[PDB]
Order: sequence, then structure tokens, then C-alpha cells
Amino acid sequence: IPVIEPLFTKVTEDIPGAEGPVFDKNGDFYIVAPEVEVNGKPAGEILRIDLKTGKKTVICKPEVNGYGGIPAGCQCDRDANQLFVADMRLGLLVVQTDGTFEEIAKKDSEGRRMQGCDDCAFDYEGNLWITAPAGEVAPADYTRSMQEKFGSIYCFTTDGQMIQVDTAFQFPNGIAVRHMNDGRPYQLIVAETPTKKLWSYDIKGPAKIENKKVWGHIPGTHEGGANGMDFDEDNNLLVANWGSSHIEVFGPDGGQPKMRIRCPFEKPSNLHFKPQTKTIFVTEHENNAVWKFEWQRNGKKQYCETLKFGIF
Ligand SMILES: [Ca+2]
Ligand SMILES: [Ca+2]
Repeated sequence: IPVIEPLFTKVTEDIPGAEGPVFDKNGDFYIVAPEVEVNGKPAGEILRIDLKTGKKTVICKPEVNGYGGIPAGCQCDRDANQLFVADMRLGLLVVQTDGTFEEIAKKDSEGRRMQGCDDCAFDYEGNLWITAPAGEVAPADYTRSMQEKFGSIYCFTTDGQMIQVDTAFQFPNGIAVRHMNDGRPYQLIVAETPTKKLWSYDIKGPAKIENKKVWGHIPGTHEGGANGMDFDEDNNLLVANWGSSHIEVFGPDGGQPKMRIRCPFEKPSNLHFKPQTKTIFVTEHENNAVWKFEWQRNGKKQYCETLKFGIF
């Protein structure tokens, strides 16, 4: 398995548990700091990073009824410059660029308590697919499915429904949607961290998946495994292999990595492409920093890069 060593450039640092790198519609860059604490209690932050200077600005410190959040993953919205944020303590949040936020739901479509979320991914139809490795959201005691299999997967539909699509995962983490050339959602890819497995489902429609299958295998015996992921324009899946010092690259068909990217740090956590470029921004937990490197090609367009009123 070939391994490349691209040049990594430091962007900024000192961001506890650096995660969820994302770009909004205007090209602004954001990341979350889920491990920031205050007196032993969660006080995670959402930050905007000035790429020119690397200077940080906390735009939001989510808290609901005295319960601080643990924001971990983000997705940019198309129909408005707002961010959807997976929070391990608060569930799903919608955050405005001015710092105002709102909790999306405390219960799913079946009326059961919402679980803490980790990452999310929009399909081109506007449906948001979410991984939920934590137990019930605040005020319930914080728990995570690292050992027990109670992690779930949700789909937040365009018509505002929060539907659990599956469960029994041992820490579902990264998640990505594979689209057909016609732009139709084809497959859902879900990372299950400790098991070193990538799972796939066939997407038949909103909140409708079937044919669960082991899609890929993550290398290493190390503690950890697949964390965040994203597709490049050719549908190659880049996966942060937390604890391995590498970012695995899978071909459209899955299986074993077609190649690996060696990182100058042991714990890559998540990644994201800068729109219209080959630039990938990577968050990592060794130094709690954000880095960037050049990929061999542009990233797959994110949902908020698509046009609602586009002819072609
Ligand atoms: Ca994650
Ligand atoms: Ca990403």
C-alpha cells in the first residue's frame, strides 16, 4: 500500500480536541473545540479562524439550561449561511454566523430521547445524516458507546423529521454520502471507530437505508480508528485514522485503502476541503491544532456549494 508524505502547514493551535473543520457559504473557516472545560464541566466552543493570521474567535459557546455542549462535527447549510453542529451533549444544533444558536430536537420521530451526536453529512437532496455515539443528551448523565454498542445513526430530513435509521454501533463517528454522477444519493458510509470498520448502506430515499455491509477495513492494531471523513471529486474517501498517524484513502469500491497519507502527528481527527481547491484542512489531537496540505485533486462539492436554482 503506497504512502505519501505531503507538506503539512500549521494553521493555528491550542484548540482542545480540535474537530469539525468546515467552510461556510462565504468561505469563512470554522472548527469546534469539544474538550474545553470550566470547573470540570463541558464548555465546548465553536470558533471562526482567520486563515490570513490564524487568529481565533469564539463565536459560540453552546449551553442549554446550564448544560454546556461538546460540539464535535459540522456541516454548512445551502439555503442560508448557518452551520449544523453535532454536539455530544446537546444533540443537533443550528448555529448562525453571529453566534446565535438553537437546539434542533430533544426527541426523535419515535418520541424517544435524542442521543449525543458526533458528525454529520448532507446529501445533495438536503437531508442530513448524523452519527450519535453518545448516550442521551443533557441533562442525562454523559456516556459514550466506546465499549457498549448503543451508538445510533439519524437522518434529519428536509421536511424537518429526526429519524433514527439504525443503532447498535460501537461509537459511530465519521459519516459521508456517496452520490451518483447525476447527483443522486447512492451510499451512506459510516465509520465505527474501535472496530476498525467502515460500514455502508444503500440509500433508497430520505431516512431510508438498507443492505448494511462491511464496506472497508481500517489498518492498525492501535487504540482508536476511523474518525472524520470526506470524498474528493473522484469519489475517493479520505479517512482520518486516529491513533495511526495516517489518513487512509479508499477507492469508490471500498475494501482496503488504495493508499495512505502520513501525517506529522499521531491523532488526525477530522478533515475538510477548502471549496474549489485541492487544499485539505486537518484537525488533530496530538497538539490540538489545525493543519493543511495539498491533495492530488479537488474535493467533492459539499451540499452548501450546490445551487438550489441551478439549471445544470
Ligand atoms: Ca468525530
Ligand atoms: Ca469534513
